[PDB]
Amino acid sequence: APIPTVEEKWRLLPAFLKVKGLVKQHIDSFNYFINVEIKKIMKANEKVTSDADPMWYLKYLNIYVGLPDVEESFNVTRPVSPHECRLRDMTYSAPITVDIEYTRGSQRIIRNALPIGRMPIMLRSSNCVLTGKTPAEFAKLNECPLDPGGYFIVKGVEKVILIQEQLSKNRIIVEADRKGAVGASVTSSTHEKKSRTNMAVKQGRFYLRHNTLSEDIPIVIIFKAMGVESDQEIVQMIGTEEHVMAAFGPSLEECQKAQIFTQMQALKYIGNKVRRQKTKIEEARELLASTILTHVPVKEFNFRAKCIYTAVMVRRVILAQGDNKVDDRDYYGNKRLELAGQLLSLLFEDLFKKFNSEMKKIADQVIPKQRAAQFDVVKHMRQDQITNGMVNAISTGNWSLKRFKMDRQGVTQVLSRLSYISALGMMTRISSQFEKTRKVSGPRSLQPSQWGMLCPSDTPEGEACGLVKNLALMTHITTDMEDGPIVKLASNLGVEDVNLLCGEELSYPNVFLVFLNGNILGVIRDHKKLVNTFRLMRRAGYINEFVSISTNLTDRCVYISSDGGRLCRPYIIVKKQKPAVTNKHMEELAQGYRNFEDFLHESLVEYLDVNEENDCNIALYEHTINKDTTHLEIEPFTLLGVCAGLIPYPHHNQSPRNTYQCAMGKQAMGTIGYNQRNRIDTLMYLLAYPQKPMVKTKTIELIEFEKLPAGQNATVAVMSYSGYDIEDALVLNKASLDRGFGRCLVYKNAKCTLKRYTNQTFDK
Amino acid sequence: PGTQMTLKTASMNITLGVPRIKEIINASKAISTPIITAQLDKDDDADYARLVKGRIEKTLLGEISEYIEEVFLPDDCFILVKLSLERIRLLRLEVNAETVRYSICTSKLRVKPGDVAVHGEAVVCVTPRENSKSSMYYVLQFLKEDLPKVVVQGIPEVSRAVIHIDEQSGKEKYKLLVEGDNLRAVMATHGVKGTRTTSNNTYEVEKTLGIEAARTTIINEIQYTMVNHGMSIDRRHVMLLSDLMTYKGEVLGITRFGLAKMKESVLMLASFEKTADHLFDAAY
Amino acid sequence: RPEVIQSHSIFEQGPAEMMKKKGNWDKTVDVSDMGPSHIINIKKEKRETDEETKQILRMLPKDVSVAELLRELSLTKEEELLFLQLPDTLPGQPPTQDIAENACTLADLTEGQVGKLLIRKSGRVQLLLGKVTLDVTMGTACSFLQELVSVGLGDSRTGEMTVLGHVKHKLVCSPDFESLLDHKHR
Amino acid sequence: MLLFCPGCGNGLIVEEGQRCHRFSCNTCPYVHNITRKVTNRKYPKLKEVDDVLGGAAAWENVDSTAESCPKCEHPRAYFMQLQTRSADEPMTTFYKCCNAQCGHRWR
Amino acid sequence: RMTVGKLIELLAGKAGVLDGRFHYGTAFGGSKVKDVCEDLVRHGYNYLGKDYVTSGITGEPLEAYIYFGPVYYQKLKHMVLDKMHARARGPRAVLTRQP
Amino acid sequence: DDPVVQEIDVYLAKSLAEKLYLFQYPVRPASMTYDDIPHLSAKIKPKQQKVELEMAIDTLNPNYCRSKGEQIALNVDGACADETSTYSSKLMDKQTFCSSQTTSNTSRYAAALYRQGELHLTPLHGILQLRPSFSYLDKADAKHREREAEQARQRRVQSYEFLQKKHAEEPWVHLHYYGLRDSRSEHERQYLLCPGSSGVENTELVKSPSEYLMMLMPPS
Amino acid sequence: KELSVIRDHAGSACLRELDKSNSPLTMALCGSKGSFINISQMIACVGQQAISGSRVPDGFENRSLPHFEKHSKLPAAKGFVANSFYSGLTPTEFFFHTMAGREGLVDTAVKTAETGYMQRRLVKSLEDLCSQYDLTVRSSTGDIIQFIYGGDGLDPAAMEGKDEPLEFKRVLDN
Amino acid sequence: QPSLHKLSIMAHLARVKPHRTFRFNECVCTPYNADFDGDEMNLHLPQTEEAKAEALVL
Ligand SMILES: [Mg+2]
Ligand SMILES: [Zn+2]
Ligand SMILES: [Zn+2]
Repeated sequence: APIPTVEEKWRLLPAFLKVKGLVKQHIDSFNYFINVEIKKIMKANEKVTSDADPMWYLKYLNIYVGLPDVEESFNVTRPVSPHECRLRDMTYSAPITVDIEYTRGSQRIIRNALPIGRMPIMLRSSNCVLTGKTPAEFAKLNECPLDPGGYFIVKGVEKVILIQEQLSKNRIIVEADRKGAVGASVTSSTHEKKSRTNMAVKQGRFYLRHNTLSEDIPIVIIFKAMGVESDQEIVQMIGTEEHVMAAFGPSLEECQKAQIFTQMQALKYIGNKVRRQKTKIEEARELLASTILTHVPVKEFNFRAKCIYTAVMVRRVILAQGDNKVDDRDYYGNKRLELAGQLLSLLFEDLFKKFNSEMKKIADQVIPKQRAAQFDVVKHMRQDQITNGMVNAISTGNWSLKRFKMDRQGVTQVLSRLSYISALGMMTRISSQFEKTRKVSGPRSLQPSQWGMLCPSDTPEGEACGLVKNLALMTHITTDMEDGPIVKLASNLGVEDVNLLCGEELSYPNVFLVFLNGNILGVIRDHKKLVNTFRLMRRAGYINEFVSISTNLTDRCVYISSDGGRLCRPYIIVKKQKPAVTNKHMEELAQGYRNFEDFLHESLVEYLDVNEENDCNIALYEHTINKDTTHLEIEPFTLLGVCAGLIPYPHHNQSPRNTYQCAMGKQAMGTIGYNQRNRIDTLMYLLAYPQKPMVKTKTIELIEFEKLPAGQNATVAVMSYSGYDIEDALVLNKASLDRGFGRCLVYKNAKCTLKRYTNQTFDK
Repeated sequence: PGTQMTLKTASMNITLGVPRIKEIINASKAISTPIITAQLDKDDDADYARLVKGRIEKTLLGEISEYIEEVFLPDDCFILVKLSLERIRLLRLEVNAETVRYSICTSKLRVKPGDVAVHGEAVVCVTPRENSKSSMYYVLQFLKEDLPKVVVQGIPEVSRAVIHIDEQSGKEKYKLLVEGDNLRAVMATHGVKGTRTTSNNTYEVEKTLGIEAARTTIINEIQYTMVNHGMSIDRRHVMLLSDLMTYKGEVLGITRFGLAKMKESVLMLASFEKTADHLFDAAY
Repeated sequence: RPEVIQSHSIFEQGPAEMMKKKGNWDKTVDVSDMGPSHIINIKKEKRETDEETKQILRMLPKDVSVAELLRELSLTKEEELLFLQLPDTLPGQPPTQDIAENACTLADLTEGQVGKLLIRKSGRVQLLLGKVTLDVTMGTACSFLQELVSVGLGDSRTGEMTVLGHVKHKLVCSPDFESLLDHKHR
Repeated sequence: MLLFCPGCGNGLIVEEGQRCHRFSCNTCPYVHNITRKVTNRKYPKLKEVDDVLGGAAAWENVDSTAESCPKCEHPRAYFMQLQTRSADEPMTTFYKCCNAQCGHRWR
Repeated sequence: RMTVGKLIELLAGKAGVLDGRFHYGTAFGGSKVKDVCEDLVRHGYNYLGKDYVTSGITGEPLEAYIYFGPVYYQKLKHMVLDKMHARARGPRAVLTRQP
Repeated sequence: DDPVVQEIDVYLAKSLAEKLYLFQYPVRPASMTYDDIPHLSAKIKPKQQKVELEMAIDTLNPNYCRSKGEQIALNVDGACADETSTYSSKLMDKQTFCSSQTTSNTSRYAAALYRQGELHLTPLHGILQLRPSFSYLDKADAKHREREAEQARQRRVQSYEFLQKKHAEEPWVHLHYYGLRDSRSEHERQYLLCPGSSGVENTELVKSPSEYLMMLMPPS
Repeated sequence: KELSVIRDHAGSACLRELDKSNSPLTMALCGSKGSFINISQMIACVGQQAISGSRVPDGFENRSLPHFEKHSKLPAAKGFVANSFYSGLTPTEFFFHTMAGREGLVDTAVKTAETGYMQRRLVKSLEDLCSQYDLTVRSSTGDIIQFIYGGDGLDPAAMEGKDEPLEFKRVLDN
Repeated sequence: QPSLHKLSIMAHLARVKPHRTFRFNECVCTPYNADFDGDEMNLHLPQTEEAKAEALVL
């Protein structure tokens, strides 16, 4: 008997596109920025203190962004549309108002709105003038209803912050060395530090390397430096099997060659190795508790939780040299996508700290010197620093932050307006990390981990084939979570603490670690109970539904990830060979008694991450479900992207032809939008008589390509004619060309500025 | 024809295509996957094949020793190694305990011939001495892991070998593909016909059989790589390329160092790399 | 060193190798029955797996909760010390302890009977601590020494330190989230 | 093998005393006189014999009154037992028959 | 190139203009060939799109049938009037006197 | 299924509620107890618990090397000072254990003296790891090094020197050790029992399953 | 081997039932554009999709996609396609085919920086060589590379035979 | 433009024609590896009679 199919299961996709995916990724990141992260940066820098003349301070109370404005010549302001900002070649910005509390002799002096700078507002975000409006009210603003939004406007050009792809920080990566060695490393990044530690086996003895230390030091010296001195506890934390000890032997035999037996002696040994930026012991103790493996916390200089972590690193090196199961940089569970919010956070943080430092410098110069009368800092808020910083970093494309050592170039691109699909396609690119170093042919290939997260067909052809990729139709990038209740749920579920044991329990066959974004929460027996109970607490809504949990049965670690920037994707839950979505549910969706979030909370749809779908068994169609299924694919045509959605019958072609079509579909002359006659752009191609396609995909109906199309239905004979059509050439018709086929208008621009000089003389 | 090669292709993986032509004309001393094709005189039986195969393939002491043990006695401490002479008899080797005595004392921590005994026909003890150079008398742990990694029989540079068979109906003979980079040793073992064996690595043939055999090796190897991809080059072109590399007695590259030895020029090399040091030294 | 080593077709006898190997190390100088030569049987060196400490001698599977309590009840009538981890909040009120729905530890409970440990059929061990049923599972089994000591500071500057016994096993108590959610779904 | 001091848990080294060889700590007085034979066996992995026995090898395990092979019911077959890994493995039994107009491989 | 999707797009568009529908060419689904064959045969065209076609040059009919149908062509931006370029002699650089 | 066996009542005791600790030795197996070794001194601080023990090792046993013991005793202390010393005699007799604290809150761990069908809980006041200390080599190198030869806002709470100074101010407490074999351990072991009836209904632990799931999982 | 037998027998079955005056068959017989592999691949059965000369490597933990059981080595689960281009690929087969196609695309992207640098080195090394009037090939300084060009002294651009200057049987029939 | 072998540059005898594209015979597509899909090809007009003659003969 055939399993009965839910035939209207397709509707879960247009209901999904109302909320998430299809440039709403950028908008939900920028809303997160201007609603929590600017307050968090203000909380991290809430009080400045001048060095000379203390007990005088500036205290920021709260910060705001508000609606966009414009500054004019006669000190008059008026709210603005985006289209006026496109025409007049200005930047569509809103002023940052912050309320301060400070001292002028009188100890409590307050203000409620002190404007310090202008944030560029991304279109259709929470502060933009466009959102929530009806298609009758976009006419009075001269803005297209189908213009996707998510691009800034700075100095009249439309700029898009591209989705940057990174390697996931704070995670143990076992890689091969150039000369045949196998070493591990973790780029330990928190908000206050980024540094890469290592682990090298260059003689059969485990050396640790770091940018701080002048020379690599052996690992057992470091274990003795971190408050565990007995060699038995070290080898217990490493492992109790025979060949682990046999591989670790010459590292023990090194530490008995020198006289390192006491923690003070080991810290003295390290204190000679430190590059000097109490000199011996404190510069090694603060180095261990602040810079080597900095993503692991030290409470009261209790180094136990860092000893366990570096023992896990050395155990993975030893078990990796036995059988070469190294990890790869290309698995997309280990990637994280950095959206527009997580670059504007860094930019605003660096600019705000330079603002506070410049203000503290001016305050330190002017207080002890000029006059006994207490000045105010309100006369010293030069807004040009914040405004020029934000605008130059968006409009130029380089993010040189010396605080964070980030020197990325070419983040922003001018939004290409050749057609509608060009705009909608550049709003979903993912620029890769390497950015054309050399032809490595490792990350350029299509890995199978990109199933349903990224587009298999759409990639550029040329020098960048495979680096620039495009998001799929039905994906979602997570934001940062609160990190709170995951720990409290994990502690109640039988996770014993790591401090209540020696390392011998780490090498048992029944004991799995748990991690949380790279930090050990403890150990656990019966991991299946933990994973299933945690998933049933996720589906009921007590945990935020993007928290994924997976199990690595080889390395014996149960990951629980909660950081933001990783790719999730909805599925239909299958419980004992039946789908959880019944026809009554899709009928209630088609009538309007429920929406997609109510599918999330009734345990019908859940978001798998890439790491979590490593363990799930996904069935594509209903007739593939067997006894070991957990999730059902919602719609399999959402495997392909947006630009591959133009193709009719793409599963009949040879796959290079789909990539050539994904390149050529961004260049098709069409119609930009309904505002295309009020719009002065640099180079705009229109088609005189566009037509909607005769064989259309469902993607065309979703992204509304049939409302403003690009191309004309042509009566095509397929025959050989007159030999002028040899290598891909095609013969047209003269009468069709005369009656209007392929007629196209080309609009160009010519601008002239008439500036007033510093002298009172003007161009004329 | 490098543009027409799509890097297209049961064991012995060889690099073909553009990287093989690049490895040939660079004339580097060590190439990835060298393969020595050896010929056997008595090409009839696999029993004759596996004898010389064991004579040239590297076999480790741990691969024949059934157990290697550290024994502590009250009067002495030593490392007893019992050889599995059944597996020696089946692998058809010319080794016994006295051969394992001689293979040890070859560059291992300055051990002495008196330090090794030959107690049985199957057992060997190794009594360690103090190293007296940044080590402890408990160096038995170094010897307990290092001693299975010593080689008692075979060529020290050959990683592995494989028997290869022919297909024609009139005959059946066994050639011996050897993945190693010491041609002089493979040519000199008993049972391998040294007058008909070749290589891939041109520098080894230069070191062993002369410059003119290096010229012939470069010709045959470029034309082999070109024929495997279906492209055809007339033999005069690769002949002139091979004569350009070996007209100064030594195989030279097409890299900047060999081009510096062929071309005397200054501005030619200054166009290539090395910002201003060539110009200021040539002025000097 | 003579390099040209000679070999022969003859097959080595198995026992001849066995008895040569035997004669190479079965020799013993144990005749010195003296103080220095003697050795203390309760202070042997520690082989690394702590369950497997005995390398020299005079000549394991994992238990479950019902098996542990079955041994401790029927197999021996001797009392035994366990060490159990509880969840962070117990389903109770602090009685007149000046409150806000905080944690309710054992330090806010009174003496007396506080619950009933129900061992069900076939391995399932529940800790009925009221209306709600906690679940009991065997934790990570320690093998090193755990001493259960008492410290009583009866005088201001000096006091009594007393060991009550050795702790062998560990329990873990964890809530039943499946039952707590199947009472009222969300 | 690593052995550790019951007192301080540093790694022991072997040295020689006035009556015996001793395990001794480097950092505390603990010493342990080696009174009797103590050993530690590695048992490494031997070579694969699958292609070594194929093709009329020098086998010898055949004996008088040996069983006939089960298919042909003739004693025209060799049989052998070998360890495939280290000598702690229980020896496996295998046999191959080679007769006129009859080639087979069995276990 | 094995673009059989163009051969099905042509057929399904031809079967769509004859009775006012839009057929779907959705990935991993969409309207099959067996439906649009019957939709063409209901209107009097061939069930495979090939048509009897008369040559305009000679007036005589053609030996093989010809495959007509409406395919969605789209004009790309690379036009020859923007790419045709020539230089006889003109402006040179000031520093290196070359064009 | 029905709970056919072992309806074990779980009782709660509070007499040793502030006294009971749990020591664990990370480097010593289960068979090698400390029931025979004589204990010399026990040092403790009640707040910021940091227990330090000293255990005596005998000398006339064969496992003691006097040729090294004389040398290490000469290395640590002075040759003829004998006023203040880490060792009374001329040989290394004492062995010092120093602790490190595992967790801050120990409210969620409780010992369970199981008896003939009944179970007695008792809350723990602390869990400590006792490791053997290597302070004597540092005192030896100290004796060797003495034998050879309107301010800005600061942060002392997050440094090492102030933390050692803050822990040094609490005075030590000396303790009389009592072994397992002594009668006093059997005398104080009955303080883990609680005098109570067989069946008494609890007036506490009355909160419903829904209140418990709401209680451990609070709304954000 | 068994999957190559499936593809080759499906090709030898699809070619036998085509009529003559079939357009892909005529374009493959005259060799103008295409081959029999393409006709078999878009009528009968698209073959094994081989990435770097092997089947699809596991991109997850011991499986290629989540849509298959762990540690399976079935034909459908490691890259083999059963459908033609006529009946259309299923989604897993489509993704494996795209994995096999992006290798060709990325090889064509590598090819320029892979081959142009080699040719630039060969040009800078070889460009001085010239064939003198006494039929020697001398370098820039005048040292002899070859005494006669290629042994015979003949141009590769004028070879009527297989690397030989004539083919006598054809000239005699002429 | 990507000049692989020496027949990526040859000399033709020009003829002028009205439309705006370089139009050569399709039998010459194999030396250039041209494909008529928007490909561009450069033109070079020699300015000296010796350059004309060497182009025309060689
Ligand atoms: Mg082209
Ligand atoms: Zn010791
Ligand atoms: Zn037989």
